[PDB]
Amino acid sequence: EDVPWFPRKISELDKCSHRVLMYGSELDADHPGFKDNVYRQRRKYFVDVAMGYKYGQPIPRVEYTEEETKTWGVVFRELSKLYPTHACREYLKNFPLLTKYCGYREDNVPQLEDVSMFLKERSGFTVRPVAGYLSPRDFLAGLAYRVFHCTQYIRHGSDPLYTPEPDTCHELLGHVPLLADPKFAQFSQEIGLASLGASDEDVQKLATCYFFTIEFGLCKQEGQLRAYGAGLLSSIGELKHALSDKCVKAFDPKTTCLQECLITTFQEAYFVSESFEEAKEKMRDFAKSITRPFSVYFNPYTQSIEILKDTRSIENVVQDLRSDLNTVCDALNKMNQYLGI
Amino acid sequence: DVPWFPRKISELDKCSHRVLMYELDADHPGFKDNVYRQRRKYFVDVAMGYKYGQPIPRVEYTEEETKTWGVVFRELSKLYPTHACREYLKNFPLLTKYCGYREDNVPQLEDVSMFLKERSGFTVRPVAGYLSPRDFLAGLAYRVFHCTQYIRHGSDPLYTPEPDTCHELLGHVPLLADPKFAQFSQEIGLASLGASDEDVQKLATCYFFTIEFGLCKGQLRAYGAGLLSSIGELKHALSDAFDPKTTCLQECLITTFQFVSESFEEAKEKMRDFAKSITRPFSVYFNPYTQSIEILKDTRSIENVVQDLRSDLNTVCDALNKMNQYLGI
Amino acid sequence: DVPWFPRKISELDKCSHRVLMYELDADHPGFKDNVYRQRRKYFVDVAMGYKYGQPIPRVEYTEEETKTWGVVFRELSKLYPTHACREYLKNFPLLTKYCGYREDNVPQLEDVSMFLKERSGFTVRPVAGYLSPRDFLAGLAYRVFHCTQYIRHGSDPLYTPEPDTCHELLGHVPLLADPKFAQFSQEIGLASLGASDEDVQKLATCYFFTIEFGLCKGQLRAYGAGLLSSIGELKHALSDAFDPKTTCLQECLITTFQFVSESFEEAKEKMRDFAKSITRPFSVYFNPYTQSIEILKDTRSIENVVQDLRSDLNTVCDALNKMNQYLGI
Amino acid sequence: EDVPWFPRKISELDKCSHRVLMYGSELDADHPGFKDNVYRQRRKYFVDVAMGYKYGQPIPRVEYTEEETKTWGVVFRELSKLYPTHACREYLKNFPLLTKYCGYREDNVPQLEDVSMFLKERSGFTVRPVAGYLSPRDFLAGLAYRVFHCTQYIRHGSDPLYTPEPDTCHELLGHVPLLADPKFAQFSQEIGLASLGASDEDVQKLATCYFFTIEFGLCKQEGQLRAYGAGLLSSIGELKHALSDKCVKAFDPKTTCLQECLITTFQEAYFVSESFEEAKEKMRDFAKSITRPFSVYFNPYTQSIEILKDTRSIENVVQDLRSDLNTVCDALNKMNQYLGI
Ligand SMILES: CCn1c(=O)[nH]c(=O)c2c1nc(Cc1nc3ccccc3[nH]1)n2Cc1ccccc1
Ligand SMILES: CCn1c(=O)[nH]c(=O)c2c1nc(Cc1nc3ccccc3[nH]1)n2Cc1ccccc1
Ligand SMILES: CCn1c(=O)[nH]c(=O)c2c1nc(Cc1nc3ccccc3[nH]1)n2Cc1ccccc1
Ligand SMILES: CCn1c(=O)[nH]c(=O)c2c1nc(Cc1nc3ccccc3[nH]1)n2Cc1ccccc1
Ligand SMILES: [Fe+3]
Ligand SMILES: [Fe+3]
Ligand SMILES: [Fe+3]
Ligand SMILES: [Fe+3]
Repeated sequence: EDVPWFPRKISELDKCSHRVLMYGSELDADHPGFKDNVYRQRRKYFVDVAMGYKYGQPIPRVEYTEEETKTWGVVFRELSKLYPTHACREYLKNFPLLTKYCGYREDNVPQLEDVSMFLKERSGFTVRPVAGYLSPRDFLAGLAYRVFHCTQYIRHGSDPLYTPEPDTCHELLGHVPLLADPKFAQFSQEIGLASLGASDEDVQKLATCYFFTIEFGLCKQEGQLRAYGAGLLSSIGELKHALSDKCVKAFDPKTTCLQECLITTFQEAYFVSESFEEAKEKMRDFAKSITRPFSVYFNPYTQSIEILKDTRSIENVVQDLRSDLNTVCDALNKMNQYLGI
Repeated sequence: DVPWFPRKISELDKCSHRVLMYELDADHPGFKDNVYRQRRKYFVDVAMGYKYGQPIPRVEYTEEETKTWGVVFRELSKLYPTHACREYLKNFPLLTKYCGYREDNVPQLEDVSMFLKERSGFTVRPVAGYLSPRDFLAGLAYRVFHCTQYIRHGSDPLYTPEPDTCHELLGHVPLLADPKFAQFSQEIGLASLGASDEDVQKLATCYFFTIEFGLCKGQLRAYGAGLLSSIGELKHALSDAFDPKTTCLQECLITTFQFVSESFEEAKEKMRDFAKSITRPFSVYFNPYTQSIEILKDTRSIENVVQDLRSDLNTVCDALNKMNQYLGI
Repeated sequence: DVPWFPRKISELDKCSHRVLMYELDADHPGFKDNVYRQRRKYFVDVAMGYKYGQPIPRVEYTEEETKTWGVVFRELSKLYPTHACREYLKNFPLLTKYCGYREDNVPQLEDVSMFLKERSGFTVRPVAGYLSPRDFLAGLAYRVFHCTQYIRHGSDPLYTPEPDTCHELLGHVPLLADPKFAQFSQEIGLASLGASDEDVQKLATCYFFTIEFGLCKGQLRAYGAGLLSSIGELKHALSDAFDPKTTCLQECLITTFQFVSESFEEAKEKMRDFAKSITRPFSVYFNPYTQSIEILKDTRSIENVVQDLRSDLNTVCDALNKMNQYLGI
Repeated sequence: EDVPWFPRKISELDKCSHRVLMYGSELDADHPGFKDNVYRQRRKYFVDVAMGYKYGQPIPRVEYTEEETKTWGVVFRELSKLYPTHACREYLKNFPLLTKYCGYREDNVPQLEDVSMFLKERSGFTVRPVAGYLSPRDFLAGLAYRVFHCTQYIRHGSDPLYTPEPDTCHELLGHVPLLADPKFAQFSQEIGLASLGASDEDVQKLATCYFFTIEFGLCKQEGQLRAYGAGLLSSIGELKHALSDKCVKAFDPKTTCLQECLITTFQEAYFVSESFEEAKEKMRDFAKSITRPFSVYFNPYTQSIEILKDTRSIENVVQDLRSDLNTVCDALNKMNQYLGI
């Protein structure tokens, strides 16, 4: 096959995790911490911890500094005020659970290891510390395994409200709460699976889709508009605007991928899904249209990718689907058996 | 309302540690050899030590034990090409390649466990002692196999009084690597969850007659783990049908010598049918993502299963499109 | 490449008219009674006349024939509560209510046919004579049952030389009204399509042992159509297992007296399994909307089946939502 | 149940067919045939033929007059010119088949009985002559059984190009060709099934949806815009405009039902579906949202409606779905068996 390589077992994903195109140690010219050498040590320290991680090892716990904690607290405190009225219902349900089990409070910074075990029990997702920016191919590859790569560093203390870069605050307050949702999780994994062995152009179609959904997504819950995009949750200024008076469009994959992603500017438009079950099924049809010589089936038992290119593997799937339907019948039998319905 | 069973993988630790019997009778050679008894408590102590999320420990290489292991390893091998099912013979060379299965070495459960998880999703955990049939089968529901870390006494390699590492590694593990056998075992586990004790024993008899001692066939081969472990019975078994309702009834004989399965897909669906007859207020669906048990007692839980099955069918459609797309077929 | 079989309901007329035997032997009382022979050719002539899309004709009410019918109708009735499966007893009173099934009347196939189409989708068409097992089973694939319009001679009501209206109406029809029995019969039909002759006969033996003469059971009852027709054998049958592969082998005895089916859902899936063993280059899917046969030999045809099955599952989901919505369950 | 009555067997549909709210005999004040008493006899004649039809009878053949035939010919001739370039691909494939089997030519007018047997073999649909306008409830009820009610009369000969009323030309050239499509057929039946036992407001939501899809629908085939709506096919003036320079919107049920249907005026907007399989699945999700105490399953064997309100009927469906999946496996087995794939 002439197709692009993609990890076919969970252990192979480490290759993706470590292909860092730009390390966190590398600060851009206009960055606030660019002349702060105390800050740089921390960035280098976090990069090193991430580089040391390999599959099968517990996610390392790190002790945050006091100013970092205050920085986290400031972000945590300000965003909390806007969540009751700007966050989606899925976000609201999960967030208190995080306070109880992951130490999600103003004076404490959660550990990825805590969050990972929390996520694995509730939605099957896990987190990995990432040393820096990855190729969209390698990043989305992680999603196929329900693995989210997280930055472990804190934004510069100079201005807590603003960040030009993803940080642990963005990871913890923006992404994690909604990753816990089983339906949101399936939706995320669909984007990942779609990328596997796809062309670069298709990958970046998916990357754009991810950007306007996971990063900046709005969903209508109970007849009202709420935000579920992680970027929106992290940014107070943008979050206000997203749900404010004045441009929203329905989430359609084919239409959405065309748009351009802006880092500095408030986004041109914000897309909407009635539900994550809708987004997952609008993704799984889009995934069919993606060009590749095979389809992919995810085996959660062996944590590997099955390639569906012959009738043998396909029937095997169908046979499985038959047995599972038999279990559905059992449940319906028992339900009639015990409730007379 | 119903007998408690673990609903998360982490809750399974409760099952592993409920050991009815840890303790050797007069017949066993253990009291006779004081040195042997000292080691056994250590292996028992380690099993008690084990907690979920902890890598399986690696034992000290003792050549006397290691020498004993070698005898069993070599002797059983001559028999396998002649008496074992293809699935065994597929997996055994791989065990030699990756889990350091060799005559002079004893495999460490951590190696074996990581091997199984990649191939069929099974993992093994060391068990302190004999478990209730309820708790043992509960592990199977999670594709967790409990193993005995300790090795039999050196006095007689051929004869074994109780299950040992040689039995678990040479009898069970090669078959636990087969995805369909794995699905078959889990069905027995799942069926037991929240069942009446008697239903559980019925299942234990089924398990005994298939997983521990069992045959499949256009030739006849042995797939029973106890058969793989025992040289004499294995010959007898091939020397001069599987229906669960009928099979559960027959008695289990510990010392005296005592079914045919076409394939494991058969044994998995003739098991899943048996599950319906089992008395409980719910059906069970296993969630491999969260490694937990879903209880199907309402329409809400049932629908999400069905919806999931819908999506999986769309993937089947995608595969068929692409197949036509590239081969015109 | 494979033996031709009708792929549309309209093509089935070719099958109906391929009559090997229309013609009475010396043993039959027909030559002896010249009057009886005159009527029979007329019924044979009408069957030949029948074309698809034409309402079944209604015969002249002849009291001699009608009187003969009455004897069979009343005599068999005493036996049925004692010897017939519940499905028969469900349908028979309805036949009395809607198809003018009474002691003094002979039902007209058009009435019977319209009754069956509402309840199980089956229809009946008059057949001129004995058909090839291939063509007869082809009708079953379309849920079309071929019937003999003519009635047995008045000399002896109890004894029947060849199938007649009494046999078709009192033996077959009450069971053709049951949706699951209907699905079961169609499976036999579908399996035969494009099969080798020998596979076809194997199926004919299966059909003979189930549809014509067959029993189901926590009590034992007769569901065979020939059994319902014959007073003596019916008693014998209940007096002092169904596996298709095993069952096809046993010989069919015309004069001498010669399986148990739990339910028809069983007999339908133990039939559909037998279909896989049958040798052909395709599988068959029946399209009830266009009343035609789909041939599954490519991914295109297979996918559309799967997609359809996806939509049907969404309906299942809708039902479950509403069920929770209204009952909180 | 307090729910509105709907036919539960195919024979019960006759009640729906004969509830005519306005007969064809009744001509409106501005109608072109309003003072033509030769025309009125024909309208009354067609109404009478329709009233005489009952289930199980062959659809009566009628002999058309010469001026009617010329009128049909004129419509047939002019519309043929715009089909190669305005019609959808599904329309184009079917139309020649109609010429060969249903006598679809300029000098002949097709008989409903011919068309019905044609449709029944290819997509399971049948036609019924209808005496006049039906309630949207009763009309859609027919679709649930894949039965389309057709007018059998010809528009006034005064002006063949224009008609304020549905006529046999509209039925034959607008509706029938696309009804033959198996996928379009399933789509139509979904609208029908959805209406069964629904509220009046829901019914007219569906009626609006039907209007903007079946009557005035545009579909994108092979990257180009084509018309599949029956109204568009019948009307040359509108058909030109529908695909012309200048307003099109994507077909969404929830959005579409809100719009108003105009008889005289060119429609405000025209909706689009990528395919009929898309429209069917966008309908079947909309059908879930429709309020009723049950779901409906269509039994094509007995031509009746199953009510799914308990676990017994639902399992029975699931069991059926299991067996059909077994057949899928057989096909895949045989395919590997014979082709090694
Ligand atoms: C699909 C796009 N995309 C990609 O192609 N590759 C990524 O590595 C990536 C990513 N997206 C995010 C996470 C992320 N969150 C954001 C919030 C606001 C703006 C950009 C963001 N990127 N990452 C992780 C990341 C990003 C920058 C620095 C460290 C880690
Ligand atoms: C279903 C019966 N059954 C049970 O109810 N509970 C168990 O704990 C169990 C078991 N079966 C086996 C393992 C096993 N392998 C055997 C081989 C031959 C004979 C008996 C065997 N039991 N075990 C594990 C075990 C058994 C004895 C001592 C330590 C561990
Ligand atoms: C599968 C065997 N088989 C076949 O191969 N071809 C048939 O045409 C056929 C048939 N079986 C039956 C009907 C039938 N009912 C019976 C009852 C008792 C004994 C034999 C019977 N055949 N028929 C119909 C028939 C039989 C004889 C005279 C006229 C019509
Ligand atoms: C769902 C709307 N709708 C309804 O509620 N009831 C209907 O009876 C109906 C209908 N729609 C059509 C058929 C039809 N084709 C049209 C083309 C252009 C304008 C109106 C049209 N109605 N009919 C059939 C009909 C319409 C008018 C006169 C005779 C027969
Ligand atoms: Fe992000
Ligand atoms: Fe064992
Ligand atoms: Fe018969
Ligand atoms: Fe119309």
